[PDB]
Amino acid sequence: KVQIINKKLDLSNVQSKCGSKDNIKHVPGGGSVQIVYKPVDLSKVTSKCGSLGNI
Amino acid sequence: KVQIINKKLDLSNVQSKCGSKDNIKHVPGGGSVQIVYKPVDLSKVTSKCGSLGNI
Amino acid sequence: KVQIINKKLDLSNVQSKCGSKDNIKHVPGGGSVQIVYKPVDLSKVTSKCGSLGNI
Amino acid sequence: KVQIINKKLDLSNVQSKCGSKDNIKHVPGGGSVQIVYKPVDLSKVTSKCGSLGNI
Amino acid sequence: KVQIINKKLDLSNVQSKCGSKDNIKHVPGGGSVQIVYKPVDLSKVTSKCGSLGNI
Amino acid sequence: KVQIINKKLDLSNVQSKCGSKDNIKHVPGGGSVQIVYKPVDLSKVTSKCGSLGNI
Repeated sequence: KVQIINKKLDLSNVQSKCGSKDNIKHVPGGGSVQIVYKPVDLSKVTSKCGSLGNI
Repeated sequence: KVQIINKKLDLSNVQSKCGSKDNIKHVPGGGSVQIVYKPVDLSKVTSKCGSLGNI
Repeated sequence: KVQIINKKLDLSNVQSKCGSKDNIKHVPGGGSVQIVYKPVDLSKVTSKCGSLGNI
Repeated sequence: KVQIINKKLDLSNVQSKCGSKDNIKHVPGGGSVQIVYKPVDLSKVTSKCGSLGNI
Repeated sequence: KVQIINKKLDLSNVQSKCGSKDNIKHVPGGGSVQIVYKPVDLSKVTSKCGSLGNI
Repeated sequence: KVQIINKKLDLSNVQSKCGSKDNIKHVPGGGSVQIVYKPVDLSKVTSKCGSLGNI
């Protein structure tokens, strides 16, 4: 009842200086094929909570 | 009842200076194929909480 | 009831200076094929909680 | 009497499908720095001379 | 009397499918630094001369 | 009377599928530093002269 066919795919990602700093859930997918069936996301993220960078 | 077929795939990732620092759940997938069936994400992330970088 | 077929795959990853520092759950998969069936993620990450970098 | 100084250069060339076919004197120099002092070019090129592609 | 100084250079070339076929004097120099002093070119090229591809 | 100084060079070339077929004087130099002093080129190339590919 679920049929997924990929035939004759030519995929490329080309990057020079694409650095990643201080991220949560960074998912770079340039030039990709992605097939997602019935996903559920109930995630909780709390990044920068409290007293930060004060003087 | 779930049928996934990949036939004749030409996939490439080319990177020079794509560094990763201080990340949580960093998942670079450039030029990839990804097939995800009924995923459930109930994750908890708390990165930078309390007292940080204060003077 | 699950059938997964990969035929004639030409997969490449080329990287020069793609370094990794201080990451949690860093999963590089450039130019890859990944097939994931009914994944459940219940993870907890707490990285930098408390008193850090204060003066 | 000739002084050439290059200081703090950040040069990049990034290309995906830039193929080269049937050329004479093809000199791609994207993102380059090039300094040429008193050049002389007396070259001769004859590419496609005579009887070609006739029916 | 000729002084050439290169200091602090960050040079990159990143390419995926940049193929070369049937070329004469193909000189790809992407992201390069090139310093050429008093060059003389007296080259002769004759590529495809005579009777070619006729029916 | 000629002084050439290279200091702190970070040079990179990254290539996946950059193939070479049937070329004459193919000189790839991506991300390179090249310093050429008083070059003289007297080359002769004759590649495909005569009777070729006729029917």
